[PDB]
Amino acid sequence: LGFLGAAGSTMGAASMTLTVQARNLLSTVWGIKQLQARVLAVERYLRDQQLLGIWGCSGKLICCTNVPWNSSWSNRNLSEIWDNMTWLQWDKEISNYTQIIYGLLEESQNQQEKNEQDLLALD
Amino acid sequence: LGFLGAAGSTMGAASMTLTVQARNLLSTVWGIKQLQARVLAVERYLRDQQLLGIWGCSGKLICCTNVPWNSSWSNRNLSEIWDNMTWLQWDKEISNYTQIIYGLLEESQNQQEKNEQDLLALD
Amino acid sequence: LGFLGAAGSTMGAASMTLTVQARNLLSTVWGIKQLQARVLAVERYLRDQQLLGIWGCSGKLICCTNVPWNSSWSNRNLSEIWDNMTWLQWDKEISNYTQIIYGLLEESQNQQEKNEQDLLALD
Amino acid sequence: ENLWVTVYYGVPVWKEAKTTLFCASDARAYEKEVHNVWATHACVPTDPSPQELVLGNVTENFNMWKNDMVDQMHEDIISLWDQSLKPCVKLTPLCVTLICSDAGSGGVEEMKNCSFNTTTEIRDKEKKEYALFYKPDIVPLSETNNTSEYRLINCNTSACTQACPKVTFEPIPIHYCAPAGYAILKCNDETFNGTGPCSNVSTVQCTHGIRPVVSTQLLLNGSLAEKEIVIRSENLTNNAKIIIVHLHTPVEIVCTRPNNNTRKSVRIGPGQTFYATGDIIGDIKQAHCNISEEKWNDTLQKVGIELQKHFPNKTIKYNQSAGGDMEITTHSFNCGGEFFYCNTSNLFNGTYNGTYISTNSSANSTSTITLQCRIKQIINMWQGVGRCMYAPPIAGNITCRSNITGLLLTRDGGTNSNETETFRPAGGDMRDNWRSELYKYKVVKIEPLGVAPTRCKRRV
Amino acid sequence: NTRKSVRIGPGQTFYATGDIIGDIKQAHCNISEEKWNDTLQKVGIELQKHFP
Ligand SMILES: *[C@@H]1O[C@H](CO)[C@@H](O[C@@H]2O[C@H](CO)[C@@H](O[C@@H]3O[C@H](CO[C@H]4O[C@H](CO)[C@@H](O)[C@H](O)[C@@H]4O)[C@@H](O)[C@H](O[C@H]4O[C@H](CO)[C@@H](O)[C@H](O)[C@@H]4O)[C@@H]3O)[C@H](O)[C@H]2NC(C)=O)[C@H](O)[C@H]1NC(C)=O
Ligand SMILES: *[C@@H]1O[C@H](CO)[C@@H](O[C@@H]2O[C@H](CO)[C@@H](O)[C@H](O)[C@H]2NC(C)=O)[C@H](O)[C@H]1NC(C)=O
Ligand SMILES: *[C@@H]1O[C@H](CO)[C@@H](O[C@@H]2O[C@H](CO)[C@@H](O)[C@H](O)[C@H]2NC(C)=O)[C@H](O)[C@H]1NC(C)=O
Ligand SMILES: *[C@@H]1O[C@H](CO)[C@@H](O)[C@H](O)[C@H]1NC(C)=O
Ligand SMILES: *[C@@H]1O[C@H](CO)[C@@H](O)[C@H](O)[C@H]1NC(C)=O
Ligand SMILES: *[C@@H]1O[C@H](CO)[C@@H](O)[C@H](O)[C@H]1NC(C)=O
Ligand SMILES: *[C@@H]1O[C@H](CO)[C@@H](O)[C@H](O)[C@H]1NC(C)=O
Ligand SMILES: *[C@@H]1O[C@H](CO)[C@@H](O)[C@H](O)[C@H]1NC(C)=O
Ligand SMILES: *[C@@H]1O[C@H](CO)[C@@H](O)[C@H](O)[C@H]1NC(C)=O
Ligand SMILES: *[C@@H]1O[C@H](CO)[C@@H](O)[C@H](O)[C@H]1NC(C)=O
Ligand SMILES: *[C@@H]1O[C@H](CO)[C@@H](O)[C@H](O)[C@H]1NC(C)=O
Ligand SMILES: *[C@@H]1O[C@H](CO)[C@@H](O)[C@H](O)[C@H]1NC(C)=O
Repeated sequence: LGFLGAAGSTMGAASMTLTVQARNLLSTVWGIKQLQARVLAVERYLRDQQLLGIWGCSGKLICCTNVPWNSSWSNRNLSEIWDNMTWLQWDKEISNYTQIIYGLLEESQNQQEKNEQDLLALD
Repeated sequence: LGFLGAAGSTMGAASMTLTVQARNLLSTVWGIKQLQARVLAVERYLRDQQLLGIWGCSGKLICCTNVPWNSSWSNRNLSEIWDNMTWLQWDKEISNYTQIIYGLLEESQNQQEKNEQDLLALD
Repeated sequence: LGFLGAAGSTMGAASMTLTVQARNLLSTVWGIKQLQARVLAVERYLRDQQLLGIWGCSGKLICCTNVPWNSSWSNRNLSEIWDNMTWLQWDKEISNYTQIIYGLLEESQNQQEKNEQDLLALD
Repeated sequence: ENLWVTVYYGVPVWKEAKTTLFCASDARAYEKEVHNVWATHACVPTDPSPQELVLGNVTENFNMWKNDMVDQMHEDIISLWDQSLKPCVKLTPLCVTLICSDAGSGGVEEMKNCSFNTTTEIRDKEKKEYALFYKPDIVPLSETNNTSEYRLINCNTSACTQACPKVTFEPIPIHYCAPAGYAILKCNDETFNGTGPCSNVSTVQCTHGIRPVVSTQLLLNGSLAEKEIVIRSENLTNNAKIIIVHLHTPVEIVCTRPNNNTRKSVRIGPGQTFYATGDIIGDIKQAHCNISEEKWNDTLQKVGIELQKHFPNKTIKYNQSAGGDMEITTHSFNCGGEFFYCNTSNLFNGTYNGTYISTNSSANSTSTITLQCRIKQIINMWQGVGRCMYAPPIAGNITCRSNITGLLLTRDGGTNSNETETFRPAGGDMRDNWRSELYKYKVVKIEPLGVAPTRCKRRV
Repeated sequence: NTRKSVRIGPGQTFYATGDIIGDIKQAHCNISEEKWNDTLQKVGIELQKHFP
C-alpha cells in the first residue's frame, strides 16, 4: 500500500504499515518557489528527526519511554482502543495535550541520560 | 587515501575503506547553480541516510539483517565473490533485483520490531 | 542558560554544562538572505551530525574511543589540563593536528566494526 | 595509566567568520495595508523576550573599523533603496527646456515658475503645463545672455526616476540576526575606546532596535551612551579620519516649513503621472530649524572638557566646513518625505580654553539658535550608484520634533607650535552612522566539537 | 584618435571612432612560415594513418 493505506483501518492492524508512510517524506518565475518548498520539506523532516532524537528514539520507529500516562488525559480501556478506534479520532482528542507530553518525554530522557553518565563516571 | 581509493580493488579490501570515502558526501547566473547544487547534495545525503534508517541500520557502516538470501538473485559462490569481484560489476549484476531486496529488508525490520515489541510487552 | 554557559571556565567545569550549551543548533532583497542563512544552518547541522556519526558516537555526549593518544600532540600531563586551562587556547594549540586525529578515529571505528562483524559471523 | 582520545560535543569555542544575517522587526508595523517603510514587511517577527547571556571570565578583542556588519548594512540599505523605485514612474519626458519667470503676485524667492509643454495621450498633440520648481534643482543652460531658458538638473547626469507616492521614509527599527551555529559577541564596557580588549563581553542572539536614519554632520535619533560622552577615532593622529562623538544628554531639535497648495498632478503619458508643486496659499516664510541654546552650550562644553583629555596642553576651537558644494557642507536629513539641507554655521561657533563657564539662569531659556535653509527635491545621495530620486512634495505643513545623539567632526591642518586647532563638521560616506551604531557587536561562529585525552577506554 | 563621446540622452552616451592621426595602414596578421609548414606536414603524415 502506498499513500495512507491504513488511514481508517484497525488500530492493531495499523502498526504493520508505518514504514511505507515514512519512506516517502522527501520524494525565474518558478526557480524560487519550488526551492523554498523543497527546503521547507527538508527542514520539516529534519525537525521531525531531531524531535525523535531529543528523547532517545532516533533510528527506531516505535520507541518506548518510561514516563507514565496520567488518568486525566485519556481514561479509556486499552483493548477497544487498539481494536476499534482509528488514528484520526485519536489525533482529534489528544492533540490539545501534546506539549506537556513532549515535555515529560524530554524530562524523562534527561533523567535517563543523567543516570547513565553517573553510572559511567562512578564505575 | 582520497576520492574512491579502492575503486577497482578486491572486494575484501574494499570493506576497510568506507570511512575515507563516505566522508566527502557534504564537503547572478553563477549564484543560483551553486545553491541548487548544494541543496540537491543535501537531498541525496538525506535520502541515503533515511533509507539506511528505515531497516534499523542507522549510524552503522556495516549492518546485518536476518532476511534470507535467495539463490535466484546471484547463484554464485561466496569465496570468489569476496576475493575476485570488484564492486562495480557486482552492482551491475544485482541492479535487476534491488527493489525486492529493499522491500524484504523493510518487511524483515518491521516483523523483527513487532516481535521485539511482543517480547518486551510480555514482561 | 543557552549559548556559551561556561565559555571561559575550567576544563573540568565545562563537562557538567554540556547538556544545556548545545541545545539551540536548530531552534525581494531580504528574502534571499533569509534563504541563504536557512540553507547554511541546514548544512552546518547535517555536517556536524554526520561527522559525529562516522566514528560511532551518534547521539552520545562524552564518547570514548579506543585509539591511543600520541604524545607528539600535547606532551603535557592531564591534571593541569583538566583543572587549569580553558577551552579556547587548548583549541588554539590542538588545531594543527585535527585531521590526523579524525583519520585515526575513522580507522579505529571501521576496524571495530569489522571486528564486530567477524565476531558475530563466528557464531 | 595511558591516555585515549575522547570526543566532546558542545565545546564552547569561537572562530572569527563572516556570514549573511537575518531581519527582525516588531509585529506592530504589519498592520498598515499600504506597502511602505521601503519594504520592511518580509522580515520574520522577533520574539517578545530578549535573551542576553553574560560570559563569566573571558576577554575578547574588538575592532569596529574593520567589521563585516557595517558593510552588509550599507549594501543592504543600498540594494533596498534601489529596489523600492523599480515599479515607480520614470521622469524621462521632463527633460524639456523650461521657460521660467518670476511670479506676478509677490516675490516668492527661492522658487521659479518654470512652465513647460508635454505630450498628451496623442503623440502628435502637445499641451502646456506649469509647476513651481525649487531654485537648486534648476540649472541655467546658456549660449548667450538669455535669462529665460532653464532645464532640469538631473537630465544632465543620469537616472530621472520619481519616488512612488505611497511609501514612507520613516526610520522603522530593524534587528540583524545571525543564523544557527553563529552568535554575536557584545561588549558592555562603558569606557570602550573602539578598538582593543573587552572584559565584560556577552553572547547575544541579536541586536537592539537599530534606527537607519539618513543624516550628515549631526546625528539624528539613536541610542545614547551609558555613563559619559565617548570619543571614537581610528588613529587620532592624522587629519583624514572622521572622529565620532557619542553624547549622553540629548538636545531637542525641531524643524518647520510654510504651507504649500497641494500636489498638482500632471500627466506625461499613458498612466504615468507626476506630482509637482502647484500654487502657494498663505505667505512666504523661511524653512528653519531650532535648537535650545544652553543645552547646546553645555553639551559642547562637556565635549570640550573630555576632548581636552587627549590634548592636555591645548585649547580647542570650532568653525564651519572648508568649502565645497551644497550636499557635503550642509547637515542634510529627511522629515515626512521632504529633504532638508541646512548650514550649521551658528552651531559650531565657539572655542574652549580649559575654563568651565557655568550657566545658572533658569529664567533665560527663551534664547534659541535658529538655522535658516532651503529644500531640494531632486536627490543625489550615496555619492554615486544612487538612482536619483525626485521626492514629491507634501501638502500640509510638516514638523520634525526630533532627538540628537552624536557628532561627526574632522581636524584641520595644524601648523607648527599651534595650540588653538579647530574642529569642523564632516560629511563623508554613509557608513559612519551605522559604524557608530554597530560599535558593540561582532559576529562569531561557534564550534561544538572537540577532542581531549582521557583515562576512559571503550569496551573491546 | 580617441573615443569620440556622443551623448544621445540623459546619461546614455556612446563612443564612436573619432579621427585618425597618421597614415592609413591595413590591419594584418603574421604567422611564421616554416613552423606552419612543418606543423601542417605533421598533420598530414598523422592524418595519413586513417587514409592509406
Ligand atoms: C526622529 O524621531 C522623531 C520623533 O518620532 C520623528 O518624527 C516623527 O516623524 C513622523 C513622520 O515620519 C511623524 O508622523 C507624522 O505625523 C503627522 C502629524 O501627526 C499628527 O496628526 C495626526 C492626524 O493628522 C495624528 O494622528 C497624530 O497623532 C498627530 O497628532 C501626520 O500628518 C503624518 O501623516 C503622514 O503619514 C501617514 C501615514 O503614512 C499618511 O497616511 C498621511 O497622509 C501623511 O502623509 C505622520 O503620521 C511624527 O509625528 C513625528 N514625531 C513627532 C513627535 O512629531 C522623526 O521622523 C525621526 N527621524 C528623523 C530623521 O528626524
Ligand atoms: C506660471 O505661469 C502660468 C502661465 O504660463 C500661470 O498660469 C496662469 O495663471 C493665471 C492666474 O491669474 C490664469 O489666469 C491663466 O489662465 C494661467 N495660464 C495658464 C494656466 O496657461 C501661473 O499662474 C504662473 N505661476 C504662478 C505661481 O503664478
Ligand atoms: C552637467 O554636469 C556636469 C557635472 O558632471 C557639470 O560640470 C560642472 O558642474 C558644476 C556645478 O554647476 C560647475 O560648477 C562646474 O564648473 C562644471 N564643470 C566642471 C568642469 O566641473 C556641468 O556644468 C553640467 N552642465 C551644465 C550645462 O551646467
Ligand atoms: C574567573 O575565572 C575562574 C576560572 O577558574 C572562575 O572560577 C571564576 O568564577 C571567575 N570569576 C568570576 C567573578 O566569575
Ligand atoms: C510647446 O508645445 C506647444 C505645442 O502645443 C507649442 O505650441 C509651443 O510652441 C511649445 N513651446 C513652448 C515654449 O511653449
Ligand atoms: C557587565 O554587563 C552587565 C549588563 O547587564 C552588567 O549587569 C554587569 O554589571 C557588567 N559587569 C561589570 C563587572 O560591571
Ligand atoms: C596610525 O597608527 C599607527 C599605529 O597605531 C601609527 O604607526 C601611524 O603613525 C598612525 N598614522 C599617523 C598618520 O600617525
Ligand atoms: C575657521 O576657519 C576660517 C578659515 O580661514 C578661519 O579664518 C577662522 O579663524 C576659523 N575659526 C572661526 C571661529 O571662524
Ligand atoms: C550658512 O550660513 C553662513 C553664515 O551666515 C553663510 O555664510 C552660508 O552662506 C550659509 N549657507 C551655506 C550653504 O553654508
Ligand atoms: C560667532 O559668535 C560671535 C560672538 O557671539 C559673533 O560676533 C559672530 O558673528 C558669530 N559668527 C561667526 C561666523 O563668527
Ligand atoms: C504645523 O503642523 C503642526 C502639526 O503638529 C501644527 O500643530 C501647527 O499648528 C502647524 N503650524 C501652523 C502655523 O499652523
Ligand atoms: C530624545 O530626547 C527626548 C527628551 O529626553 C526623549 O523624550 C526622546 O524619547 C528622545 N528620542 C529618542 C528616539 O529616544
